[PDB]
Amino acid sequence: ARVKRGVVAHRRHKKILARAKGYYGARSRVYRVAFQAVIKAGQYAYRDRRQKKRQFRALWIARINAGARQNGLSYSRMIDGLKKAQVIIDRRVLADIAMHDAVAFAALAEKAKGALA
Amino acid sequence: MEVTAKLRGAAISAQKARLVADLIRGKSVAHALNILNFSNKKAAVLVKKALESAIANAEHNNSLDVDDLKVSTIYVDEGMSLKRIMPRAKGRADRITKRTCHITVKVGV
Amino acid sequence: AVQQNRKSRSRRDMRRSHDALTENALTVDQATGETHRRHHVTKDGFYRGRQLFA
Amino acid sequence: MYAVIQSGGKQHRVVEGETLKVELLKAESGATITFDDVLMVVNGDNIQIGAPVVAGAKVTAEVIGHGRHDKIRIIKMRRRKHYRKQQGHRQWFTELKITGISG
Amino acid sequence: MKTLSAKPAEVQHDWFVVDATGKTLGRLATEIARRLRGKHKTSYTPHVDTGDYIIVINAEQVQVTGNKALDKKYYRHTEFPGGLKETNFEKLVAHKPEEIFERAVKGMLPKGPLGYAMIKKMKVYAGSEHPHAAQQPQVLDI
RNA sequence: GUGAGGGGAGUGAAAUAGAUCCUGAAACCGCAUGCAUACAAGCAGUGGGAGCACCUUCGUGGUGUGACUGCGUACCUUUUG
RNA sequence: GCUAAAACUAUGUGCCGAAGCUGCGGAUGUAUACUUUGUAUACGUGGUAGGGGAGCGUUCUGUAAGCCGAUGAAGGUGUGU
Repeated sequence: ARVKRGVVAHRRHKKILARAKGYYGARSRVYRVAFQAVIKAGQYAYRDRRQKKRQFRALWIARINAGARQNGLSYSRMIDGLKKAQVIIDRRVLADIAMHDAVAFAALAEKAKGALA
Repeated sequence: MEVTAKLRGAAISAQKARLVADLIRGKSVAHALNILNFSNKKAAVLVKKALESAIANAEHNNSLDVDDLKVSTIYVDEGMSLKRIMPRAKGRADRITKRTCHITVKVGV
Repeated sequence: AVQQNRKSRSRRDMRRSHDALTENALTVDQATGETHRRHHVTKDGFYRGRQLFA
Repeated sequence: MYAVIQSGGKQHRVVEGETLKVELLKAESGATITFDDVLMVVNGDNIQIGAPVVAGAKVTAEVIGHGRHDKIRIIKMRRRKHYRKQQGHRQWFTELKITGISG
Repeated sequence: MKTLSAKPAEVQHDWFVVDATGKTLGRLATEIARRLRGKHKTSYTPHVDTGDYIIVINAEQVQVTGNKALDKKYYRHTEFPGGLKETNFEKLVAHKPEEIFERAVKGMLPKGPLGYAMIKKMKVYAGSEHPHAAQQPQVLDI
């Protein structure tokens, strides 16, 4: 019962190459080089799915800080004031408000400094 | 409605022939013929023969006028190679490859 | 001495970037009207209103 | 007007007529869900910032359906150690359409 | 996608003029870098340039503390062997204060194409006059 | 060039079934179309992300391209590493 | 780059900061309870040498004188799922 490998092997190599398309030089043409490229891409994706949350939190904090300093407070003091006032709006929403609506962010800053004092 | 001519099996490297091919690509037939006639390259003779055959095909089989004909397309492809052996010093042997090419030219109004 | 790595097709093409050919200087000779190479006798032996052969 | 709502451990800013995706909810397709824990409601110059929650605010929405997101591939590999692992993933979601906002 | 990034086309750059008489170099440079990068706007995006144009006048009056005026050394190497050249703060401020400010700010700015583009928005002049009246800069105290 | 090689006509169900002639994969090498690219330093990807071209149920859409930006020194074997 | 510091000693308030902890959704091993069922509960789910368990796919024999097929099989090349 002799078995030929051609069809299955070709299908596997073709699938790897198809996943590899868009890379430079031998990475998108040669199976040996392409197979390594796919695995490293997967590893980078696994690490970046975690890094993304940190990066977006840092961006939100920066925008909130800019808005707070326009309204006369630092980011840390505004966060403390909001916590004292018992406001539970998160930083993503606070940053969106800071970017798109200055009056509402000013009202929030007023509330925070009122709680501070 | 391009008219095509193919010269298969010319005994010259495609790298060498493609220089003349690029030199004449996209120009009018009369100017291209003058260039080929006054060039000194070996590939020029073969390209000229292919172009003349294409113009004859367009005139005879398609009832077209040469005055409005330009070199609409042209390209060279590699053909089958011949393998030879070159003796070297101290009994060492090397493999010689003799290359051939196919020339395709299309003329259209 | 020999390469440690095989060169890329892109680098090979970049090296060949200076390989393009050029046209010669062709003009029409007034005596016969046939296209000829500038400053050269025509294929029929005509130049500057003189015929070399018979 | 716009409002801020909580759902699935995250917060969203919404307006009437908007469509959004949230974590898989148990509500049946075509049903209506009401949020009564609004944190903030803005209407022009009228700004209500509920400390825990604005009293009387209500956001009503309809459940269009449920679905799954695009596939993600997980890969783990330890070089020179002869170890490898893979798995796929598709996160469920419920799609909502905001139909009413009341302060 | 509820979080959005600033669009370069929609960005607006405002012009300001700053006087350097009597101020401390580093503490001024920090604020200049902040404004050049655009950290002071709620639309700040790391991959976009949202800063403002900053003109500096009376740059040769900038001050340092301690003995740094004599003991602070600026180096530069020509790639020839033994080609290390040295100068100090007083001579360099006398000759090319623009270089002083350029070094101070480029040190505090990011390193890349965006950093190079951002540093172009700073204009430094040794005198009390600047050629940018057409842009109508406003006085900024920093 | 009474060459080779082609184009038309004709045969055939089929002529990229035309005689190193069933199907005709990959490496490698051409032509054409769209986007990017000549002030910027590194395993070439990954997470974000403006602009452009085409298709559009014009949509919070689809297909190509990817200015700018955070992170990031291949695989196997053998080893304390 | 920094000098009543952006250095050192002592002290207070706040904040940033990990794949640690919490929140939302999903998968799975063991043991209990519901004393049928597969539903809840509790704990657990980094890993080399190595041990245990469960599957995908390929050639051929029976089921097969059956079923699909020139209204197009295998094979090749794209798309969607």
